[PDB]
Amino acid sequence: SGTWWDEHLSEENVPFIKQLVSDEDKAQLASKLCPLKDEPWPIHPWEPGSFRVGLIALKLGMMPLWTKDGQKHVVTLLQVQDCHVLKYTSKENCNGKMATLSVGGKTVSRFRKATSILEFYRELGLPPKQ
Amino acid sequence: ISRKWEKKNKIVYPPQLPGEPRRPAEIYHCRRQIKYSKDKMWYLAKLIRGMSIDQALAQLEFNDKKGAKIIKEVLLEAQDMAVRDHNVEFRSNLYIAESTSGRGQCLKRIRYHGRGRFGIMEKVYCHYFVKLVEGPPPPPEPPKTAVAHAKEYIQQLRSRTIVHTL
Amino acid sequence: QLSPTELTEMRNDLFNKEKARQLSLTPRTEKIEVKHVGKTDPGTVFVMNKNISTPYSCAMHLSEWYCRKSILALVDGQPWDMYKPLTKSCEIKFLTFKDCDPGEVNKAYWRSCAMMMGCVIERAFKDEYMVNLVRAPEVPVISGAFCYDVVLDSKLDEWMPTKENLRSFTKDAHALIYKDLPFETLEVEAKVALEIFQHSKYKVDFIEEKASQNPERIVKLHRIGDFIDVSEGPLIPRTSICFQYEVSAVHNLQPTQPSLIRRFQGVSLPVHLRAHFTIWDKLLERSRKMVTE
Amino acid sequence: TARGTPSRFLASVLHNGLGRYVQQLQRLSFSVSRDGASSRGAREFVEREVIDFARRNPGVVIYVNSRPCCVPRVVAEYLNGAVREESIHCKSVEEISTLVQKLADQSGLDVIRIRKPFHTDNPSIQGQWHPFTNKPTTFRGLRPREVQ
Amino acid sequence: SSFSRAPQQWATFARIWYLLDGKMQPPGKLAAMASIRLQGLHKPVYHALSDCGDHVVIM
Amino acid sequence: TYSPLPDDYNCNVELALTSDGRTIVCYHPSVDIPYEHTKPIPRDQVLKTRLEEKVEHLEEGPMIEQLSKMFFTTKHRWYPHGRYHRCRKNLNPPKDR
Amino acid sequence: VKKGFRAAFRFQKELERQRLLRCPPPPVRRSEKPNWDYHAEIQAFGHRLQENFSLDLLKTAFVNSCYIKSEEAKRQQLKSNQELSEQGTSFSQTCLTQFLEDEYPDMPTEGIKNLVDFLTGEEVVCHVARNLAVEQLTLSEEFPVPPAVLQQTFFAVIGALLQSSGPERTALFIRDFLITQMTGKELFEMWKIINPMGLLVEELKKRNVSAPESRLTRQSGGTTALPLYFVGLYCDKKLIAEGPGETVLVAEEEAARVALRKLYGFTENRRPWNY
Repeated sequence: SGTWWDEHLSEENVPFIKQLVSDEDKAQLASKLCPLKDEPWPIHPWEPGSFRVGLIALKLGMMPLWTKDGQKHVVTLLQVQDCHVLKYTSKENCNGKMATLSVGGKTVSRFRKATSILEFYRELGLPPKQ
Repeated sequence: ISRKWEKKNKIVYPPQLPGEPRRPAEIYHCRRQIKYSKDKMWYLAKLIRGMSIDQALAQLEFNDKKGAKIIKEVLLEAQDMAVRDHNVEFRSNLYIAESTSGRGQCLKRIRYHGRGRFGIMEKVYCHYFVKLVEGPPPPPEPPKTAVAHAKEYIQQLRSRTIVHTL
Repeated sequence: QLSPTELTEMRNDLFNKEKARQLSLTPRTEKIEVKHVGKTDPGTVFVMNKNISTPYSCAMHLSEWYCRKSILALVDGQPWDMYKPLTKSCEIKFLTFKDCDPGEVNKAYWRSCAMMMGCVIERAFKDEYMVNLVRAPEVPVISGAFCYDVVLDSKLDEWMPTKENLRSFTKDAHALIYKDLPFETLEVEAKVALEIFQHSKYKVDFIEEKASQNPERIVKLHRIGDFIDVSEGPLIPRTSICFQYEVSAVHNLQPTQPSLIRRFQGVSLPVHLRAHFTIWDKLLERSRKMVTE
Repeated sequence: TARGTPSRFLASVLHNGLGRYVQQLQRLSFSVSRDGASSRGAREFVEREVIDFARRNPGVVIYVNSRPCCVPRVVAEYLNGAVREESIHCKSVEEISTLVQKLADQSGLDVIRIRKPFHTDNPSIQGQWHPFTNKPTTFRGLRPREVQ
Repeated sequence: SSFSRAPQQWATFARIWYLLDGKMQPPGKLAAMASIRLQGLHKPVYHALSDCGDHVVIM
Repeated sequence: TYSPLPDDYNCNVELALTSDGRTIVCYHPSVDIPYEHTKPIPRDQVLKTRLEEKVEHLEEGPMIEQLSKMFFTTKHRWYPHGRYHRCRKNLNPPKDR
Repeated sequence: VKKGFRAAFRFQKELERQRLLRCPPPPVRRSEKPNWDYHAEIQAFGHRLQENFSLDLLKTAFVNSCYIKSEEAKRQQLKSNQELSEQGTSFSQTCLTQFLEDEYPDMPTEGIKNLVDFLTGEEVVCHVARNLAVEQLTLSEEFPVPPAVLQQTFFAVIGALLQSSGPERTALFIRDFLITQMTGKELFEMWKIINPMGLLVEELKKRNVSAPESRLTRQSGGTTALPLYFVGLYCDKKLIAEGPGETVLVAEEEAARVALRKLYGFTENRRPWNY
């Protein structure tokens, strides 16, 4: 029989569980805010022919913007909600000529993610990304 | 027409020796001349094949078909005759072994088309047959494993012979 | 000294001979009347067989839903095992996990899970070392974990189990759950329980105190397969009721002398009340925390 | 048709003819009628040829049943439990003699398609071919391009 | 050979892993001998329904 | 010093003709595998050595591709067959030697 | 309604044979089957076996004790098999052991005994009796005849032949109707063993041969799921056996069996039996 997270929960226990998981997620973001103080990987200078990582942003909207010759350009606002580099794959491991980096975006519900997903993010110490 | 399902219910067996398995009870029931299509009734019967009696009753109670209601009535009266006449101990200890729908006696009516054209409508009827067997429902057949697939491949390879020679 | 195998089949033989003795004490069939007085299907009369029939047999008369959801039975207001034979013409009432007051069902569940963990420990530690089972403390549900007290070897007086060892305990418990054994019950004489558990002084003391608290010196024994234990009360029908099971932690008790008593703590949840992954992890952490009685 | 009929391999009953030959015909039952024009040939056969056949085959029991019937028949029972019912309706005495002799020389095995018109139990004497027949060995059994 | 029936059958119908080299060889000749070995036409026990092919490793 | 075929894989074959020239006599004793040509034969402290019984259930695609990689076949051998072919199959085949 | 009778009669016969194929009758003995005459069947049994049986001895060889017990029971509502059965069984053991150890002098007593028990076993003797129609002439209680009853009846027939014709003639009979069963089979198909390597090292020790060494003569695959191993058993750097297998251990076991075969004289290319 199918079950969801709050099926066998009482009226007293539903807001407690919600508050508890919200506080845990905010605590995990607060823990992950200091990578350089924690332990950086070797930071290398930019060499020509290199390729850096991108990000995942939420498309927020559109806005006018005028340039100094008095010309209008319409811009798109993309909001970086929470980007997190989550996994690194070496050139030998991946079937490709270049290494890969996985980046995760918008924070979603552990109750609505799958189990292997939840174990992966539990090992990473981050809430799941959309 | 033929009523061998009812005669199957009226079949009798010799008395049992005290040292052999208990021969679980079999109950045959049918409803004839149901104003419903045998194909749709087949869909309902193929739904309730191999289920427990209570599982079948739940599924038919929350299905949305006239055939589902009719089959639910037939299943209830088959359970009643089971533990009223055939010495079934518990009314929940039954499962559906056979469940199928057959064609009934239909009627030919005219369907008026355009021009002077016409068609023949068929007032379709159907039968429903059910067989209830005492005992827990049999376990579903487990899916074939990779070990079993490798085993059958090796058995073919070891069953190979040198053909068209001595 | 008897090997673990041979103490196992002698206990099984004694249990089987006592059960056969009770069944021979009730040789002829006798009809008792059971008045189902539950809120649902009210005023239903069964005419059960005396000392053969079960509340599971009554539930099987009623419907499959009552079999799958009924965890305990109230026989004249007392908690009754689902596979325990009925003796007297009484009134019955089936208790599930999702009632208004499931406290007795909870107590039976937590006692069953403790006895399963004790079986796992006893058949998990090695032949060259020595295992003895003290008791399962009647710990409340609110604490978060089931406790079994085990006296281990002086060679392992310094030894602490690791995470893979705890996961091996959990895998053995899940193997028991998959094997799906019924919880067989026997109301037995204190003498008979004494020769069953004669090679365990702690079991002798426990049997003696249960015989002291009741007037007729009748104690309760329960069996899943080959493991036999003395219980504080009624149990759930089958190990397959348990869905989420984990042997969380192992601790030492404070008095190391005269002997080292190790409290094994685990946490479990039935199929009808299965929790999510995150909620289950939080329950795991609380079960890993210390539980004191 | 081979695909539409059963099949079998060449065989004997009990390794027949190895030590000694055992006639596989065991019983012949002749249903013949006294008054049947269809049974006239079998009447002549019972009159003249069945005595000599019974003398030539002492291992076969021959029953003759003279009863009112329209189709005279012969039922040949063979030692491996085989039964062959054949109509001798409107056959002359020499046709019946040919048929009864043919039944005597049959075995009880089915007259179906016989695959492989020979059957040996020891097909090879020098050893059946495996790939490593006619392949030379190598110093220390080395595989190709083994670095040792 | 005096083998038992199952080991004898296994020995007869087992597969062989042949090795073949390129290195200035014509691919058509390579392909002809590789095709014979892949079909199993080099075996006297060959039949098209007997699945008597062998592995060929061309480098 | 002449041999029609190399004499080191199956048998030492010697051909001969009888004095009348009417029949050909072949002598072929088997060759034996040399010893030097052979190869020598190939060769938790506190709990049980618990038997490592995991059987992961692969869905049909991964299971068939694993079987195909194992046995060097295609997927079509491993995909199932219908009831028509399953009941057409002869379950008591004839058996010679 | 079409006129006529022939088509309707033919369809009646068609319906009868279809009903028989749908609901088969229980098996009934050839005695209760219609055409039957016991004395004629006994005489034809002797004549088709080409043996000069004694008639009373053959009838007493076919009469069993269970048939005796059933027929007094029917009387309330003579000589049994036992002496003839024991004579035939004892002569079968002695004579078969004599043929086997004269044709194969190198088998030890355990192997000769196991071959004799295979030839006088239940399956072989019941197969021979069924295809010689001892069952049709057997007077017993139940049909089909139980295999112990059929084996006892067959050996009673052997004892009757021994009493009537003589040891050489019934030796020829045993030679035919049992060595023909031994014909197409393998030594370890008839005599089951457990540890061929242990038997081989015991034989080599008792005939003063150094212990065999297993070596990998030939190998194909090895990492795949269908490997091929030829393991050779060597003694004093000299090959005595070779065997194939899918794994190394089963190849070594097969090589041990081949060594036992060669040492015992049961090789596939051995000299066939002289008839």
